[PDB]
Amino acid sequence: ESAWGPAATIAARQSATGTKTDTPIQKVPQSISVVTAEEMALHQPKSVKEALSYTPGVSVGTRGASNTYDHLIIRGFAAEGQSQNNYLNGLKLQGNFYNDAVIDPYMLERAEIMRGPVSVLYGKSSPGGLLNMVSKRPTTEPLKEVQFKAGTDSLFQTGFDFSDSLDDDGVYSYRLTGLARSANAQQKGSEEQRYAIAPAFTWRPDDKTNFTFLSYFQNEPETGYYGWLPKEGTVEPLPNGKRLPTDFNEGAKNNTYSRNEKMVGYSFDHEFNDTFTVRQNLRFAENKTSQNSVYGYGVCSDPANAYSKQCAALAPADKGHYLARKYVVDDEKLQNFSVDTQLQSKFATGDIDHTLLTGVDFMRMRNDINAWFGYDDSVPLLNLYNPSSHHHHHHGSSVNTDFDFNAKDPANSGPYRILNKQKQTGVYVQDQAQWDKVLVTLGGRYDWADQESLNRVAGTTDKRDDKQFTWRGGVNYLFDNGVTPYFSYSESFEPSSQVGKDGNIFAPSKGKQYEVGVKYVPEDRPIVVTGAVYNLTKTNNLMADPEGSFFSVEGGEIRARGVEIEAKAALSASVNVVGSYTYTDAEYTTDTTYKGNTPAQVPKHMASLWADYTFFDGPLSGLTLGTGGRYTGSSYGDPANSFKVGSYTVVDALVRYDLARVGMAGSNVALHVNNLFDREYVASCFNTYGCFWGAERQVVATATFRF
Ligand SMILES: CO[C@H]1/C=C/O[C@@]2(C)OC3=C(C2=O)C2C(O)=C(N4CCOCC4)C(=C(O)C2C(O)=C3C)NC(=O)/C(C)=C\C=C\[C@H](C)[C@H](O)[C@@H](C)[C@@H](O)[C@@H](C)[C@H](OC(=O)COC(=O)CC2=CN(C)C=CC2)[C@@H]1C
Ligand SMILES: CCCCCCCCCC[N+](C)(C)[O-]
Ligand SMILES: [Mg+2]
Ligand code: NA
Repeated sequence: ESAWGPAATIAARQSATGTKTDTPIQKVPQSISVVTAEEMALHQPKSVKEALSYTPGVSVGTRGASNTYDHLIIRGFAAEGQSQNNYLNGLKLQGNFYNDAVIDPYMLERAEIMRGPVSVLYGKSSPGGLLNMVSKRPTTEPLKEVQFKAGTDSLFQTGFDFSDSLDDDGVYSYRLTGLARSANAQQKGSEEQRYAIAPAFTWRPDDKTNFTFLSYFQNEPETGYYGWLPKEGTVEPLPNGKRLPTDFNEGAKNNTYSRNEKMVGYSFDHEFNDTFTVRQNLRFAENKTSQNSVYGYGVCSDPANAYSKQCAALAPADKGHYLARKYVVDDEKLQNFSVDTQLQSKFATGDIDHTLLTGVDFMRMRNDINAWFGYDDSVPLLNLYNPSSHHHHHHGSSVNTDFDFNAKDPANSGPYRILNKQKQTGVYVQDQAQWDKVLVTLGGRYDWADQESLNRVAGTTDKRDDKQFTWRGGVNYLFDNGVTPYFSYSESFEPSSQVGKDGNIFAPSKGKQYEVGVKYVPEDRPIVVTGAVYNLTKTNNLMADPEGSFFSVEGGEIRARGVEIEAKAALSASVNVVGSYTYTDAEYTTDTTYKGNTPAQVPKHMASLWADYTFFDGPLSGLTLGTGGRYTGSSYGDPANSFKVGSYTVVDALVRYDLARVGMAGSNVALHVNNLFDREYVASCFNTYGCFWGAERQVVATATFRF
């Protein structure tokens, strides 16, 4: 019983993000996780970020209390600059600079994460993995849902989800999902707002043809907090021995952040006969973003402010409890088009059944940037001596003062105007030959990644075309009792947008991974358990120039090797459980400035476990009680490994009551509380001047009704 029970467990056994063909998870020679709509509806995650919380190999709350982006550090790696490596419907949501798009989980059918190299099917990519969200689609049966949310910090949400067939044979059906949300962010003076509508339409002329129109529109007046805090006053105590309170805000009173998303496309598939099927995926999007932001830049005594006049103008002991600040003014617009066409050839060679995949992937991205950035001494200073049992106890924090984002002094600030172009075209081939219990996957892909940046201010143009090749091979020995052992080799590549000492675009970095493991996907039991160990290596990483030159040099190499185990299974008819453990060994293997160091923000040990319980007996029938905990190990807060952010464990709880016992079947009411013990933690730090307070205990009531 209960939607998220074995019904989800099993549905989650299938996926395509691993092989670009509908394969059962144990037949995929690579690490992959799946979270369902029922699952997401139970936990009510703020973003896809949380939705993946009980998955191994993923730091998902790195930025802490911020929700602006959906950045994930998978297996200790991320894309250059920390740009999202997020996919939607098999097509990438390409972004640039501060222009990345996000998707509300209320518009998703499910989310999936694939670990390690994946270029063999998607082209240029961060060695570590990629997230792939699936848009909600028109349903077979009717759906009339309205949802109401009320929570802390003045969180108020209201949305709907409607799906129906236009004819009685289902050849014509739609779906319309929309939500309105507004709330105050953890940090004083920050707000969050969002309006999203997803129009979808399906067309099934017959039973071997499907064309579904997928669109999304989202408007966000205010994005929320995305600032930086010094390790001094967060991880470590201030000279006065106190700390900045979790709701502290160091930006202007007039800081502003907005994102605009518009996209249309479709998912198509046609089964010609018994040996041929073809599917194409296309999407076009125009997204915009803007901000007027004052961010922190460490305390005056931080090396980063060695050249700060305002900073030196203070007594040597004050430099340690004064915060330096810089700013930015950004305006961006980008259009992104994508099409992936694939032909599936099903056949065999006597006991050698084949599944030949061959297709072409294409994409182009254009992002126009017009920003302005304040450097040293471009904005005031803040005397962090404001912890006190006042701003902690009483109104945790006092908003700061305004700030002139106009009249940009040529002395302390400057303009930034860039136009980036990106184009990628790849062709791939992959066969899945199963020889009765001996499934073997082997494929390849050739990519054409071409980039071109125009510096409107310098009147300069940097360009580079790359030509790469990646292949993957693996074998799964599917037993018949459940236990499915596997292993595989995999490659990945990622072009560089950086320019070197010579004035050229660095060569692409590459991903090399060896992984072995076993998967338990028994068919007679609603349970699934996995475990794997891997050795993933990225090469030609950009490192400091051997002789300090302001420019970087390639050659750097990093290695990440670890163990991941995931487990999901129904223990009774009312008790479900989910959990995983992650052991990550990330290390600098070749770097001028570092070496033997572990990159920042990546803990060595990671773990999480969750379980729920529903009643089908007494007056407490239909009552669901669930709870879980997420543990984050210690991590370094900078490449230099000069200090360390400590480990933490947050607990979440929910009480759901199946309102069906009042006649309203399919409707229910829930209460969710995050960080129950309202712990206080520093999520992570990317450096000494870039740390983030974790999320402070939240409480949300959710009334969802089905007609
Ligand atoms: C490869 O280096 C990347 C590391 C990422 O990771 C993080 C977590 O680590 C750092 C930062 C990160 O975000 C920094 C950061 O953000 C700073 N500002 C950037 C601009 O806006 C305000 C904040 C920042 C730093 O000093 C930062 C810093 O020291 C560290 C270690 N500003 C300044 O000193 C000031 C006062 C002005 C600079 C102006 C120009 C415009 C920039 O020089 C630009 C040409 C380019 O150099 C960067 C954008 C570069 O980006 C790319 O090359 C690809 O672009 C992206 O992917 C950008 C992007 C970053 N994030 C986190 C999210 C989305 C997009 C970053 C440095
Ligand atoms: C009909 C589906 C195939 C779409 C092919 C898209 C063509 C993109 C142009 C390729 N190239 C970059 C080499 O000019
Ligand atoms: Mg090349
Ligand atoms: Na295989």
